[PDB]
Amino acid sequence: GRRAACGAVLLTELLERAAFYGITSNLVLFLNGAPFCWEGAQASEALLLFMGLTYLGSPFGGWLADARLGRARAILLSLALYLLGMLAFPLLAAPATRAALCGSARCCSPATFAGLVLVGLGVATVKANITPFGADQVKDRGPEATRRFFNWFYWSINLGAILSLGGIAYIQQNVSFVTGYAIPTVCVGLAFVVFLCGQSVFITKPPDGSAFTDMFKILTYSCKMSHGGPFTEEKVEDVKALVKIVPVFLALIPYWTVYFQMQTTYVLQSLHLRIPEISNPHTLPAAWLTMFDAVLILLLIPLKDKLVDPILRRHGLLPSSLKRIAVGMFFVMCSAFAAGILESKRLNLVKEKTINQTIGNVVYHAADLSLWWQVPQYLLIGISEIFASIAGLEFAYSAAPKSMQSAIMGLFFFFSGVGSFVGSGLLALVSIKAIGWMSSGNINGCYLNYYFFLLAAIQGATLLLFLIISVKYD
Amino acid sequence: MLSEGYLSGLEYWN
Ligand SMILES: *[C@@H]1O[C@H](CO)[C@@H](O)[C@H](O)[C@H]1NC(C)=O
Repeated sequence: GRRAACGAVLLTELLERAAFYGITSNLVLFLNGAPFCWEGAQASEALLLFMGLTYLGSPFGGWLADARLGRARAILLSLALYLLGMLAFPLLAAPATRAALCGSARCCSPATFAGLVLVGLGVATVKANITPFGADQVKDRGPEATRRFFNWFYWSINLGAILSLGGIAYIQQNVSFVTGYAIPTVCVGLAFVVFLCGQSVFITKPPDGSAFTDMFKILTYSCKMSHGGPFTEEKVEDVKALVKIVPVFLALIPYWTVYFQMQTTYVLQSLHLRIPEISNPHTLPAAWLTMFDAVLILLLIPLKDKLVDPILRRHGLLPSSLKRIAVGMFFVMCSAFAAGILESKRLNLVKEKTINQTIGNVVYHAADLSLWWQVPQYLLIGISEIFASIAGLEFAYSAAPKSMQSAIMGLFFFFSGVGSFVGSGLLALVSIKAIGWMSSGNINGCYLNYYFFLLAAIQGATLLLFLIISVKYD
Repeated sequence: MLSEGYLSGLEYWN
């Protein structure tokens, strides 16, 4: 009956996530190549801006879907734009057609910026709109049907990301870039075809109107006021609740900065470490580290929720949401410290010994030290993620009315994107000639350890301020 | 982020 509609949503989400993670994983290696004479800092900033845009356009995508247009039509248009970007990327990667784009230190900046902008907007709208759509397609049956559907959605997202980070990343790093970038385009084309042909069997609703319009109208009109202006008391109470919720995300911003460093600068460091070779010369993909962290997250969340939580509740001593957020930020602190220590050790070691390794088309003068010592940073990032990202939304939901979902998620994604933008801005600020931290794709002449220590220090200041505020709050 | 798969249906105890 409804399996023709739920399956289409599941498949579309799987293909979309596979394409997105295929693009994001090997973008730093792609830009730091032959067609583009981009440095490490510039490529890291570009990928950080791309991720920040993808996560910051989500509230605007939701407002576009709800206030006007529609939900299904918004997903369709976003998939069209995202496929346009997925056609822009391989046409640029192929040597033959790159001449038509940019034949005559950013060789093809306009094309690689237009493609990134279009992909970011499409991904933002699809990510903001697909989950309410999937919930709507099954909400009629009952809570248990929605629970089963969202178990399937959880697994679909995980397998999409894992299959991407394994296969597409391996192909892009070792086999070629044209095929490894056409595969996500084929995935997006299949997703678009599935959604277009599956549109007739979908259950759609007219545009209702998100709470963002009421938020902005109240803010422009304006403790606020009750039953004095046109707005009702319930809307004012909801806006006050959201204002009370915002500071948690405002404090979580540096957390998301350090998190989104995961596959921007940690990947660069991994490229500049000694990556093992797994074939007679196919090196290990640099995205397999974040794939391993994702596998750890999948293996641990059921483990956590089924072992730690039940006995913790039975024996007491359970921590509140804010304590879990603080623990997550402390683990982020430790991850940044570990990254700084590793980078300092690598920079001290490379002063005399360096081995030339090739990863794709470009040759990296890596150090002797092995890649596997970077595992603690990724493990700490994953543990901090499970401790903090979930607890933040749990607290926000516990402090918001039950009628305001998809607005908590919108603000959460918006502040995550703001954190990514802040990280990119900090990298650019330390990239100036006044400081000269990264004013030397080789980062051996740069100072990445100082940048990692700065991230750790700002995270520490934020954590101490958060704890001092939370003592009074609790 | 890698946790958004779990965060998508958090209210349903995903
Ligand atoms: C690294 O590559 C450069 C350019 O090919 C070369 O001059 C240098 O000898 C290489 N170093 C090592 C250690 O292979």
